[PDB]
Amino acid sequence: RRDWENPGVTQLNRLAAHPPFASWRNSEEARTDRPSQQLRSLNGEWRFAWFPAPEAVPESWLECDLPEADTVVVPSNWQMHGYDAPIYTNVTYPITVNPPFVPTENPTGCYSLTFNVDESWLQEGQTRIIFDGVNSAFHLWCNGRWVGYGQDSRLPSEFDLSAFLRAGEN
Amino acid sequence: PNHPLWYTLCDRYGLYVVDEANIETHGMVPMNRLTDDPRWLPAMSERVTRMVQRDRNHPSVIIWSLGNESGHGANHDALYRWIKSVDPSRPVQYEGGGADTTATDIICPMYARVDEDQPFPAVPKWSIKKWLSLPGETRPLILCEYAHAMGNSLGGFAKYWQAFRQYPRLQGGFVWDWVDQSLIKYDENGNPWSAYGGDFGDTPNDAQFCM
Amino acid sequence: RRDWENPGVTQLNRLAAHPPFASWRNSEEARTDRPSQQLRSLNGEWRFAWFPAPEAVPESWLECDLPEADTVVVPSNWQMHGYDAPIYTNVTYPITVNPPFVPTENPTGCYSLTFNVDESWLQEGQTRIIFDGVNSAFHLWCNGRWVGYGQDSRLPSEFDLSAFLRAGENRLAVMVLRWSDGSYLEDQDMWRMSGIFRDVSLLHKPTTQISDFHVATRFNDDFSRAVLEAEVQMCGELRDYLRVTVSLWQGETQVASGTAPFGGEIIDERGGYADRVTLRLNVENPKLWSAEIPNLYRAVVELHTADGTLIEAEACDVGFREVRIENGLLLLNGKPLLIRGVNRHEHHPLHGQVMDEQTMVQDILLMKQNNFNAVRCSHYPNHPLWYTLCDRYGLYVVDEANIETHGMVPMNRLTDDPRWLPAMSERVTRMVQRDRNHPSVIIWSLGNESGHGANHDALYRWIKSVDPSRPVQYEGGGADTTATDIICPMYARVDEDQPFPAVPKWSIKKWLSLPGETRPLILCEYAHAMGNSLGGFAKYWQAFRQYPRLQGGFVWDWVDQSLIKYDENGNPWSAYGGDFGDTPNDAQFCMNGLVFADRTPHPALTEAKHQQQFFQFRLSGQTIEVTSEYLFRHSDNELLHWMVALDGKPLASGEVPLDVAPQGKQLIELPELPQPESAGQLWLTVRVVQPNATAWSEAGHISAWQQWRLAENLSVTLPAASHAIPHLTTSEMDFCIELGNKRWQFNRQSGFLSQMWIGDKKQLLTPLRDQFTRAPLDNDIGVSEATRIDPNAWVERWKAAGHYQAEAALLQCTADTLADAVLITTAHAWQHQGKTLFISRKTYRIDGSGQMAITVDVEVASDTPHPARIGLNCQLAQVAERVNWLGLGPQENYPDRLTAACFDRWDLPLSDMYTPYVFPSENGLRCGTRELNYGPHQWRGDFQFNISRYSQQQLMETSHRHLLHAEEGTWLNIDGFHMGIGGDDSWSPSVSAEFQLSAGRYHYQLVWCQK
Ligand SMILES: CC(C)S[C@@H]1O[C@H](CO)[C@H](O)[C@H](O)[C@H]1O
Ligand SMILES: CC(C)S[C@@H]1O[C@H](CO)[C@H](O)[C@H](O)[C@H]1O
Ligand SMILES: CC(C)S[C@@H]1O[C@H](CO)[C@H](O)[C@H](O)[C@H]1O
Ligand SMILES: [Mg+2]
Ligand SMILES: [Mg+2]
Ligand SMILES: [Mg+2]
Ligand SMILES: [Mg+2]
Ligand SMILES: [Mg+2]
Ligand code: NA
Ligand code: NA
Ligand code: NA
Ligand code: NA
Ligand code: NA
Ligand code: NA
Repeated sequence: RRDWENPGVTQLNRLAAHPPFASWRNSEEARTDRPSQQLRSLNGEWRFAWFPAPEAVPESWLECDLPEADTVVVPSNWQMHGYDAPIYTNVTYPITVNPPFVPTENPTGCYSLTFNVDESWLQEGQTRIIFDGVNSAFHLWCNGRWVGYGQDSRLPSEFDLSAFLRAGEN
Repeated sequence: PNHPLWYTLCDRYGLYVVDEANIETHGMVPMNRLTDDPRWLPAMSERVTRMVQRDRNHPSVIIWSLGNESGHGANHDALYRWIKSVDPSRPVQYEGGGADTTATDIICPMYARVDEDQPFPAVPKWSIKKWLSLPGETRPLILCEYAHAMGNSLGGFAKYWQAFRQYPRLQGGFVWDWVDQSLIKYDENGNPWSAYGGDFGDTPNDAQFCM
Repeated sequence: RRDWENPGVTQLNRLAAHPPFASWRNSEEARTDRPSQQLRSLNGEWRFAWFPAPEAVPESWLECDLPEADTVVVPSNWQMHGYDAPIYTNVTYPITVNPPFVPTENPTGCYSLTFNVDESWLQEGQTRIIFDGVNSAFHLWCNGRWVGYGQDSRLPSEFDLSAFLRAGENRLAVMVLRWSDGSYLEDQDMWRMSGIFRDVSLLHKPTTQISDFHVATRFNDDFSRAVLEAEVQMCGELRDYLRVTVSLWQGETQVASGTAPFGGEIIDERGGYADRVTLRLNVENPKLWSAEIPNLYRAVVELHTADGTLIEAEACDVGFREVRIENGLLLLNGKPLLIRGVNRHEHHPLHGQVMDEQTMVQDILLMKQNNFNAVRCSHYPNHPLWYTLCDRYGLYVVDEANIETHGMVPMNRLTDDPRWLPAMSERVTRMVQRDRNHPSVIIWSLGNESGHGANHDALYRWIKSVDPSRPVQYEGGGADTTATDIICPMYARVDEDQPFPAVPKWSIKKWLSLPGETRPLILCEYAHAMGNSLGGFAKYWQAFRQYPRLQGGFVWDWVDQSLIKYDENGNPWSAYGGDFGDTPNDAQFCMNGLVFADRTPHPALTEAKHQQQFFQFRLSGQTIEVTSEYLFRHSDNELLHWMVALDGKPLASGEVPLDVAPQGKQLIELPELPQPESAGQLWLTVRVVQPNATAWSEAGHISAWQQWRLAENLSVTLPAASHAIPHLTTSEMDFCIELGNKRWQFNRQSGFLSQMWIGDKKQLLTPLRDQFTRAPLDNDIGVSEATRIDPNAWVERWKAAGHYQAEAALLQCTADTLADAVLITTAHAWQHQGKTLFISRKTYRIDGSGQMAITVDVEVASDTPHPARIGLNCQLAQVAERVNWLGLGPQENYPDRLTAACFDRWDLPLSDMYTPYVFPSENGLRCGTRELNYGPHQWRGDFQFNISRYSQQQLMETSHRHLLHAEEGTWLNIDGFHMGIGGDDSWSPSVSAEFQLSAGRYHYQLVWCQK
């Protein structure tokens, strides 16, 4: 489908946008704007592997960690880690002007994370994942299953993971 | 749109914010080739609508912007109206296409000078004092960008403020800009230094214009 | 991917929308608009296979034909071929409301075609396929390879096949889905069908081509000068030698021409469009386009080299006209329009929603012949040929986007959702890109019944921005929202307010002057012509003519959406909702037209024609004043005929040519009319005749008429005295009167005339009895159903009050022998559960001349719902061929719908006295009748009447006209008074107070005798 070369597809399975949420289960904690146990940060050390194009990504990556990947901090821009060079151009586009196509050599960043979820979250309620910023487009998989797609590098993209999570590690 | 925490801090510390959609097609020829194309209206609409849905409750945000340097296209007019309809509490502005099009409640030119006219074809940058009184014009004028602080600059900054204070409808502007976009690199000795366009093998590039 | 359950995907690999192309390779062919060898039609016999779901389609189908599949004609709706049933539902969606999902069992239509393609088409250039209409979504394959996907059932979907075709034979595979996320935006009140219902064709364009072009026409203050501006876009390599020449023609005479290289003016900091060029041609004293005079020019757009080598040419008909709203008035070429419109669906009783030129032309001719000058495309872009016909014949068009979400709750749940903006935007933008060059289109509409959401405002502004030459309207959310330039309510009444919460329908007169309101008001829908309807139609036109800002409306609607079915004997009959096992359904609500599905006129059409006349008249003494309502044309093909008759007997006549300038007046002095000796009322009738045939009418066409009562000489002469005296005979059960060869029998137990003999031959099959009810009209029924009853509907009020159950109870019955006659006096009381509903007191006086004078005085309980009628009825034993009467006619007319009818002597076959409404009801009434003749019988007085082979009881119990059976003899219903039929809408009481029978006491008299 090459959803990244079609302005008609800016997302797949993405949840509706909304104001800042924390799903407090205590009115006093909501009033004081204190932390919410229903809102977890996944920031920290993730697994990363750089590729020159989406076609160079090995299918195995969906099921298990790539032994060649490195452990890096997220959030981050991989150019700041040295995987490829940041580009500074003012007006002229950093790529050939030929909408809606992009270079065949499309630097691809494969991120992954193994995490655990609270028991109660698997039996009741809705658990969603939120990416406040991904430059510039991405596909999401959870436990080997495709979840969704999202665009716009400056707004949060949210997806429902309720039907994908499982007991233990994900 | 910025990192969510930014609006929180602006709400609490006190700073008026112009929330701007992630839409810039400066490199197109003409500049509005995509924004006047209905095929691109969907992609553009999400960048505007989803921004409003996310930040409409922040008091610091007092003005919505349809984006930047994408000329003036019909998509802008459609989205200008969408915002006006869903959130009448905030004026909507946009500089593309002449800074005073039908898609902006505020004359918001970039680098328009105080007394000197710049009669560019189709998109002139009139002296700001002159702009306010053009036949039929009644809107306020706030430069979305002015006083380009590149290197040893800001000469003539005082001229703007004198005009701002004298003219009621000249209500200020936003200096360009806050911080140099220089990046750190290290030499053979491990000593850090400030780098700009081209210092990463990136080419073509625009060198020091990022600062 | 299931793209048919994702509003984020309305298409895949589909080409950009554009005006009608033909890619002529010869300028002369482009000018004359003759066929193009570069535009092939793939219409004809295709291969079709039906499946319950896309998952049931065999993968082998993509490669080769399925032997199971059949050979069917395309375009077509597969429901019309019997593969599955068409569903008729009004508001409630035909699928469960759970966007963007649709039923797992999704009827799938597998269309395929094996065709030839000449090498020349593949050697160079671009070859595209065009599907003008596919309901409602589809995937496309060419030679096994997937091409694209498309949604929106009412606009063309195009795909480039250049890389998929081969020289020689090729095969197309089209999987059409009945339901899709697009269905949520296609909830129009009509039959829900599916399939490739519009044309399919192949278009060959050169690599360097004209990809788009827009024509605009601006004028000076008095329209004596104009500038035609044509923007042209090209695709392919830009070259300094390329040129575009736009030439304008009036017949074979070139009036203007402009040539230029590509490269538009600077628009912003990055330059301008190097791939565009705008040509500007001056036109002095242009011939202006209007529905009155559809003057058209021909614009030929030539893409060529500087040296003159033609690459390709496109063209279109150009109509010079300016549409604008100024000071609250909608103006066309500077003049305020009066919209005599009608809503028109694309419907055919045999072919479904497949349109053909023959039917389109038939509709337009009938429309103009009945004084309509405008049509609304309810509620989606029409077949491309429609606009061409309107351009040429002359009809104002409201082009409407294919967007209706009526079934949602609230109605704007989707339209106010930004997630649905993309899908909505394409239905609007692609319509505009396609039809913007048609002069007949004067107003853009954002859709229908989808409430008012932010998406409407965004798209309203998009159109205002891209095409300021046409106003934009939309009725959703109250008819006067920020998304409409015209107050365009549906079914708002003339004087009565309907203060519904949030979306009130104010009286149209009151709406115009609400604080701060300044816009013109044109109803997008009014006068719901469902069944025996259009009562009160004249009230709208009187208001339209009196109020400058009330500029008309569009009647709902043109043609009944009935479908043909066949009985065991193979005989065809008209079917409506539920007749295909389709359920839930909304039965007969699919039939609201002025004409039957086969285009035969309903009686209401003539009332519309009369009220929509373009000439108004006034009489003063011997002077007739004719006022023209034409805005542009002079009455250059009109002759006024006048006739004066005494009770149907012509006494004088003449004709005078009309010579009236637009908006002007003409005085016609009638010659002194010789006072007739005979008694009676003199009537003056005038009619406007078109001596010459036109493109839309035959010579002799009558365009308008009007009647006036002139001098009346009341009869004061006494009838010759008879030398005979009726003889009374009495028995325990009867009162019998004898006179010559005539006998009358009154049953003393029932109190009614049970029989009449002429030469010992019975004249009655059923006794003469009072009748206060009528077989309910669709307007009497409203939305009341057997399960979901509406206590407010007239029929429910009559039922609950016992009007249909009420049985006559004899109170008095006496006979007195007088000097020259016998007098029978009676009194009856109709009661229900102890309540006296009506009381009827009569006297029957039979004299020596054989005449029977009947005097009736009725009392109606003030607290019982006003009765449908107050009269008598009986079943005559005889069945005669003709019905002759002196009164309003010749067509069916009711109290609130009789302005079109004229008083005169009419004579028609009995069958014409019955109106075949698909859903049977009271029908065929004729009002203001002073004399009725049937066989040897004659009735005189001042009454309303209908006469047919069907009893009110049968009509009342029969749901389809084809199930009716002629009863023995003839049923005669003679009314002293009859209730109005209503029609402002058909889902709430709409009969105005002045037409309700609320007087409490009524009086009428009849004289029955033998001719
Ligand atoms: C290249 C200039 C003519 S356009 C100019 O460049 C500047 C660089 O700091 C800024 O980006 C301004 O916003 C932009 O208009
Ligand atoms: C059924 C009414 C409450 S809605 C009413 O139904 C009519 C049926 O012909 C038409 O479709 C009107 O446009 C619609 O508003
Ligand atoms: C009886 C007219 C309304 S028909 C009308 O007359 C016009 C000239 O006045 C033009 O000939 C139009 O084409 C024709 O339709
Ligand atoms: Mg995309
Ligand atoms: Mg879809
Ligand atoms: Mg509807
Ligand atoms: Mg002149
Ligand atoms: Mg009259
Ligand atoms: Na000021
Ligand atoms: Na810069
Ligand atoms: Na009027
Ligand atoms: Na209907
Ligand atoms: Na004439
Ligand atoms: Na009936």
